[PDB]
Amino acid sequence: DEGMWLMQQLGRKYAQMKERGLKMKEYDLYNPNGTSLKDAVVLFDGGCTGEVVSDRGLVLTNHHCGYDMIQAHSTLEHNYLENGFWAMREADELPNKDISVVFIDKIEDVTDYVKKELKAIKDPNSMDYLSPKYLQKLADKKAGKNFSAKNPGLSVEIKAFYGGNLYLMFTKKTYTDVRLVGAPPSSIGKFGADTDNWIWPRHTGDFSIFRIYADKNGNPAPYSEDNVPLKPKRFFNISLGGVQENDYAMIMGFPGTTHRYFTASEVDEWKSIDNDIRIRMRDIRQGVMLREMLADPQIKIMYSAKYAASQNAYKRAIGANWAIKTRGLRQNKQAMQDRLIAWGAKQGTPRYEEAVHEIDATVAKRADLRRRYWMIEEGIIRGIEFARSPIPEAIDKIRTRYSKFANKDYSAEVDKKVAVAMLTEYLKEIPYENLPLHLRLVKDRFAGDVQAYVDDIFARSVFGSEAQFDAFAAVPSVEKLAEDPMVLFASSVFDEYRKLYNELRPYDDPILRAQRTYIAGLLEMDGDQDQFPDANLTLRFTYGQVKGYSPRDNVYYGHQTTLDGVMEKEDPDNWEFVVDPKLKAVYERKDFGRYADRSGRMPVAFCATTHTTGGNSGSPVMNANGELIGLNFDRNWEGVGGDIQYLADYQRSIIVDIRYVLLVIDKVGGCQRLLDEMNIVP
Amino acid sequence: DEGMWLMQQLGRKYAQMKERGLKMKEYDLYNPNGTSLKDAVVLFDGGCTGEVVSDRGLVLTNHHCGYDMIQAHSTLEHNYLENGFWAMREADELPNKDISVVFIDKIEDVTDYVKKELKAIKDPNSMDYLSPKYLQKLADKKAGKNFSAKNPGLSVEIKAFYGGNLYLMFTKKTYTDVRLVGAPPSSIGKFGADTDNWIWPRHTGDFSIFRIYADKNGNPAPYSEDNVPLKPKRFFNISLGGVQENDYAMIMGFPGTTHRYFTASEVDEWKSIDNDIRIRMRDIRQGVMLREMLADPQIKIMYSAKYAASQNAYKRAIGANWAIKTRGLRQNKQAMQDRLIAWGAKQGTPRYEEAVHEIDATVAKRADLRRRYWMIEEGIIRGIEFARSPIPEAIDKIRTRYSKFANKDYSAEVDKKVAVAMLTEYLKEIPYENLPLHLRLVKDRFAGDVQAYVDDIFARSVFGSEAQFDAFAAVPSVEKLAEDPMVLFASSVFDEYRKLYNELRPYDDPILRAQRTYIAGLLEMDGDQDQFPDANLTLRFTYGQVKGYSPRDNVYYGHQTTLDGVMEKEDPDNWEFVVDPKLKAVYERKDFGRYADRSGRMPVAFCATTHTTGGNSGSPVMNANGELIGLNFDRNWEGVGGDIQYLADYQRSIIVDIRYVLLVIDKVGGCQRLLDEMNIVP
Ligand SMILES: [K+]
Ligand SMILES: [K+]
Ligand SMILES: [K+]
Ligand SMILES: [K+]
Repeated sequence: DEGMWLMQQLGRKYAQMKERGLKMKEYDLYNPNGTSLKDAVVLFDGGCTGEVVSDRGLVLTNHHCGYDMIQAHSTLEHNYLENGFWAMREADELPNKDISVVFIDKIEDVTDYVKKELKAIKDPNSMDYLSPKYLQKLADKKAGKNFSAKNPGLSVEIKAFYGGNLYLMFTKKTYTDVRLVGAPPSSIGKFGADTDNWIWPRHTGDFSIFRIYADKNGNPAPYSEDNVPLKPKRFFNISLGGVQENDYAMIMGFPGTTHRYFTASEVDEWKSIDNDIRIRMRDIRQGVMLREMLADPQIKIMYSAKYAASQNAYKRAIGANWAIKTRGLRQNKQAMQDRLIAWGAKQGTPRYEEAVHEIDATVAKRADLRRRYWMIEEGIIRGIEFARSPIPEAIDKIRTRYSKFANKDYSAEVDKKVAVAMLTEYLKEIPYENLPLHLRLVKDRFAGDVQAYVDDIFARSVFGSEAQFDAFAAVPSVEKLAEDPMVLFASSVFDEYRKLYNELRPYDDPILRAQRTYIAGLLEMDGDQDQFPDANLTLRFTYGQVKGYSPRDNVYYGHQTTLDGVMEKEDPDNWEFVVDPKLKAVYERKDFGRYADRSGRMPVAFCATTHTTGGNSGSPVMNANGELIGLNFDRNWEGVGGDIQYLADYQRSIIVDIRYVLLVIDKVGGCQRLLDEMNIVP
Repeated sequence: DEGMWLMQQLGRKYAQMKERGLKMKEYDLYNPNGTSLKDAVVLFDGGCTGEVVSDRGLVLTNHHCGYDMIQAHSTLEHNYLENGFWAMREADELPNKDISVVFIDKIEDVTDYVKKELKAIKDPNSMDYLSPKYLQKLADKKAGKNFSAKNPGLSVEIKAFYGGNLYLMFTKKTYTDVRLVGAPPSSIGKFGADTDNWIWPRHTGDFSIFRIYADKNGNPAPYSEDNVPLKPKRFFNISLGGVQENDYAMIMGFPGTTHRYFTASEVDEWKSIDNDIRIRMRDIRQGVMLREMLADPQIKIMYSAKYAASQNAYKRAIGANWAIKTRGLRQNKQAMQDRLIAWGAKQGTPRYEEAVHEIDATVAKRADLRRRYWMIEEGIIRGIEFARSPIPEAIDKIRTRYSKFANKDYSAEVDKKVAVAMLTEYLKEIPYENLPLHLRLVKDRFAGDVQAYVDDIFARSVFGSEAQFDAFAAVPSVEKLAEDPMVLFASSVFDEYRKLYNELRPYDDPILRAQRTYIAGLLEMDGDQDQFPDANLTLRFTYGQVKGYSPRDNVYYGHQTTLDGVMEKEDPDNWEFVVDPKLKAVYERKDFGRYADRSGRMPVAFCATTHTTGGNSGSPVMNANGELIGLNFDRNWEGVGGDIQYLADYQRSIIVDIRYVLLVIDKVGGCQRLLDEMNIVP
């Protein structure tokens, strides 16, 4: 069900959560002064969520969240990334550089304190009410001096909610000694990673395992051999009971951004500039790359990862544009704004309408700039690799940047072909007068011939090939460098990119100010029960049910995938559909232990109507009694519009069944000590 | 449910059909001496099925069955193919050249008569028992002389069933004055034709309408303005009641070929030679074409139809190979043969085992020939367009064939690129000693360089370009013609193709003889109740239920598609997903008359567990009471293995809901006179 709720809103949502099946007492889920399930959720390394799953500090998160650490410890001698990793004793758990888990020790509503302090600011249009610097100076003041002395490992932060109509202060407890314990092989962790990105059904065992280490008294400590496992205040019990269609499910984690309070005009802008441009440009770029990768095996090797990273946000944009076109997103925001405008007229209060027209007017005014901005960023800055060629003892410094640019995955021939297709589109859309200066040479010097222009850049640039770089220096002429067509291209586009960004930047603030007023209206009118605050990287809960959906006429996706699905998808030639041979043998023997359903089918993943976004990677998924039933890892493309409007009949969180995580730990890892330390319940 | 049953087997299947829901009396469906529903089914123009749907001779069949006739009557002035056609009076119904509908007036079991007559044939290995000539001489003898004089429009034919263990005689009544009445626009008739070939869900309104005209007494007559509508003996009532999940459904029509009695060894051969070769070669050819069509808009125009025709059997082979790999087809045939072999040992009868080993031994022996045959047919004869370049007043005759070969859809550059890829694969697989002679020049004259060889063919052939043809004649040297590299290529490959076909041909007869014995065993052992005779282009019935299925883990396709599905798929830029504007407006207004379900959803198509194959295009689909509920038009790719082994959990007939046909006649055609003449019942 809809929304990413504040902990403070639990009481407002409690009735609704019970209607959907919640059996826990409010206090056991969250409370302000004691121990609750909230104390088992962590913010894992800056973005991801994770969860404490034993009384000795074991932490579960996704495989994609732990990927950097597993990769850091991997060698060709011990390739943990391909094979998995299972530490067979606590002493073999691997420390990690520059890692953190944060617990949210305390949350406090400080809206009154902040609005009082904001009264000193004389200027009515100051943006200090959202300034991270200013809010932290308020935080530090409220926490008193000596705070850090009196509270090992604690810190404070104030954040704005509801466009600056509400402020919370969080007290955070940060551990930096977090050690890798367990990871399945990549074939399991990344099963279908690219082809099935944003797809349900899904068959990925997307998990990894860490442990929080600390001092003898549980205080945060920097890494040392004398640190011991944290004995946490609360950890999750692990359910073996599974899930059924319609079962209650809930998630806590740290969603990043949403846009629930867009006006109709911002929706139109989001479609017609941001999404349309990303779609057109990435389709061009992807289409040339693909053609090259198909034609040449070595180019598939060099480019498949740049190809997949492009497709990631491309797919998201397609899905968002689909919702706009088919699910009524613009109309929903139109109705929200017209409701408040009728209401305000009746209250004799014109400021809500004026705020909506201010937003409208700013979006209208910035239109051509924004379009130019997106065209250049999607078309060139991201789209053409040689846009990031180097710009000027110092030759050795230049060589380093050249080497990074023309690295072992770079093909000058692919880059030229990509550039020709992207610039042809860019030049059709951007008129001569608004071009980055160097691109005026297409008309002026090459008579409209984009292939000739791009050919010339490579023919004469000292960065056009290694021998061209080697011959340049060798015999540096400084002199040649100042006329280099690549350098002048690169400089020229980044100069236009920069100047566009600077002229657009100021248009943000009027919109932000009006949103304060807009959201204040909405909340006065209808209250907060069905108007969640936009996500802002802070702890939130969401609740829903275990449920499939219909993607299109006469097709249904159910709520649960199985191991039978993995084997169906098995392809030993494609690295993303490789099946691990120990998991294959488990399947052949039906060696499922107590983790399969009564009918002998082994669950892999499930989906639910919870409301999640980027930042909910690794989030624990709880059942009606708060026991762990799964780990959140993706969402379906039909639901990406849900950052703007939740879609009950389409949006799903995609979740790894905790029974499958246990299976993999047991039968693939053989890591029995990790099951015995968890509290595994019926 | 399984099988394509003889009319004569209706009594054997009757109990089973009633268990599935049939409420008709046996006699009303089929009987030997009176009127039954069988008298409303026709064999439409040689291959398709159709059905009589009024007391004035209206005939329903598929749009793809009627396509040639609609296309024959179409002009740029009156393009009936794009717009549809609706004759607003009987006098405006269009006659068609060289068309037929055949009714099966009588069927008679003549096995005894034929086995008696076969006793004259002295040679035990004569293939006369399956010879169409010989069986027709028996037919004519049995029908007496003067048969055709005493029976206007009647003819007789004998056919072999069950590998020559059963013979039926049919008396056929043939009408040649069959006029086009009604056709939806192609956008409806062919909605998704290519992209959704062999796909369920499906959204195609695949129907057309004809009328049988005859003399004043209902006798067949050649076309004349004095002919009148046939007043048929039986026609189908049309149901408006629709279908629900699990409803009984049945079909009669004219299935072509099946291979129910394959041995395990024939299954392995079918996979590893016929299907593997068609898959590899067509994937190569398709992959070069696609690359070209993507690169050039004019090449997409010229080649999309050759591209789709290749994909048609390619897709079927993929689906068949999928069933072999995942659905146990080889094992089913192994078990059938080992059952009969244990049985025969117990009967003290070794001839069933010896028959199975004879088949085995023939398949083994022909293996390399068959492989060579398929390689050359898929790789070159079908795969390379210039293999069918011309082979030599007579220059004008040559020019005609050249013009057909190098027509407005032919690209020499595409042809060369295709040829290079196909010959590279062909030459890797076929050793020098077995090559068509001209292809030995790749090794011998061009040092392994297939691009140089193919380039030379085009450089020097008088068929390599129009100017090259024009310059040749002009100045014919005969002399140049006898050395022409294309002519010598063409001749060379057709010579090898021919010689392979001739050496393979004789291997068919031992297999056929052993199948007689093999099937005789199977039928002695288990009887005919669950062992249908292989399809042989004769009238058969099949029964099943209206039911969806699961294609893969966690996905379900339901039993019924709707108009909502058409609109979801709408793409005005792609000709196959164009939605007709009158159907679009109908949808927008929900102008569904009495044709939609109680919930306001308008059905388009449904699927059922009946057992169909090629030749069931246009087959009537009946409900429990024999009323028409739909028109069969395709089957799903998961079920194409069903020609060898029926798959209950996968194989479906794909059927146009008769309520959608009525909707289209009414709201798109405006052809009310066609509804008023039908008998439309609740
Ligand atoms: K994703
Ligand atoms: K987001
Ligand atoms: K088909
Ligand atoms: K067939």
